[PDB]
Amino acid sequence: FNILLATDSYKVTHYKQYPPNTSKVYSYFECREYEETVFYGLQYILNKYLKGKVVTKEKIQEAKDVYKEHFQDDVFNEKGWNYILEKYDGHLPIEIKAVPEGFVIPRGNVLFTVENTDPECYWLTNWIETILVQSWYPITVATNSREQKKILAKYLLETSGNLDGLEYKLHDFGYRGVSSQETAGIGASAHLVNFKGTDTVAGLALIKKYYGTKDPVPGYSVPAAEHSTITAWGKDHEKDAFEHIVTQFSSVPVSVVSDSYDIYNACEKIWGEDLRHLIVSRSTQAPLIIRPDSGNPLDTVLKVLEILGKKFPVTENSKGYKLLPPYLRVIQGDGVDINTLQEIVEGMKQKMWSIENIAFGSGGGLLQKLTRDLLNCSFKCSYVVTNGLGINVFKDPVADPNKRSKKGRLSLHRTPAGNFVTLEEGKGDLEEYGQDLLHTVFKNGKVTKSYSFDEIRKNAQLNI
Ligand SMILES: O=C1OCCC/C1=C\Nc1ccccc1
Repeated sequence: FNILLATDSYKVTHYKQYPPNTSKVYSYFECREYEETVFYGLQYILNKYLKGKVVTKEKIQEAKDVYKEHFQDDVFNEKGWNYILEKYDGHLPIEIKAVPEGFVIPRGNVLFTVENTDPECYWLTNWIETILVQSWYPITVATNSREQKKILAKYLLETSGNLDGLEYKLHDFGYRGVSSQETAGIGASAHLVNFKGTDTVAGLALIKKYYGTKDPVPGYSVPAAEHSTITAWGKDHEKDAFEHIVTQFSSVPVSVVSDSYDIYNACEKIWGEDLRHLIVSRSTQAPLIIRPDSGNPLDTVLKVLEILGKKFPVTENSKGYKLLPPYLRVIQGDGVDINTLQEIVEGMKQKMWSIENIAFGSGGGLLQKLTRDLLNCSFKCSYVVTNGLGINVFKDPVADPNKRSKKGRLSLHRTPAGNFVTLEEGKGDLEEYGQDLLHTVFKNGKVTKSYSFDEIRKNAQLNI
């Protein structure tokens, strides 16, 4: 990894563009006006890419050679980078102040600030914008996952009277559906801020290495079938496949994909009749989890529940909602995103089915179908020092008032009613509000403040 080659190309030319005599460039990150965001992921980026000796004579020579060919000209700031190498043993003369990780902040508030600590390195602040802006992804995954937890919490409480099993209601199936191995780990870890069920193993190592938990692992899974383990038995032997799998995992929960040929037939005739004797004998701690995987998500769920309700003893809970026996549950793991999740639980409630009957699996919808535009995650310069005088800087496009940026030195405060406010133009220096919620997390190549994954989880908790 070479930090000199980890920026947008045009940034290589920006040191020549700033006003002459600029000693300080101060920039901030916000999710511009999903009403609130989970702040998560910066700690991973600081440790992996920004801390320690990030500059070497070899890295400078390597970058010089690449940029000479890439621009077909000598534009690369070799003097500036050689200065950091000689003066600071290749450590970044940068200060990063950030809100604590797991903090739930309303939109349009400062989440972190970046500034150079040496006047010669005025250009460094925005050089590292590209690396830092990538924190949009764990922020958005964590925020979207938490919003789905809010929907599940609302309907589980309404249909059952409690939140039992809530942290296992949305399982991460997204490993194959993401753009890379690195994305898989970052995304899976952001989902684990809110839930405990994951199939994306990559998230486990990332948490252990960069955040840490008191528990041996942050996430869990159970044995489950896939189309290949069912279809390898042959079309006429689906019953033999099901019997073998539930017998191999007789004492643990087991999920079985039942839609290879005909989901309604598997529920009614295979599970509901032929293998019913292997289901009713199961423990409350080892249910069979029927998994539909195609068709209209809501229509399939309701039809599967009506079939199961007629083949198995259904009870009515204290809220008047239908509950399957404890050895039988359903997992819907196809076509699940925040919109369809809401349609399913609302459809179940209208048909008097408790949310305790169902769990969800989400792949692409959870980890890939998200962009930086969803929460409007943006990094902009708000303050510069030129000829020793500080000036408030901002953009305000005529055609888009929503793109107007904040001015001057920023701070985040608790209001008297306990909400959040971002103070602009260094107004935080007037002690009219409490202490600034931003802490120095990075300074001069060192990580100065860290959070464990348990602290993040506590900070990201729902109000309910
Ligand atoms: O069905 C299941 O029930 C619960 C345990 C995991 C599981 C399925 N996992 C999965 C992973 C990646 C793609 C598809 C499914």
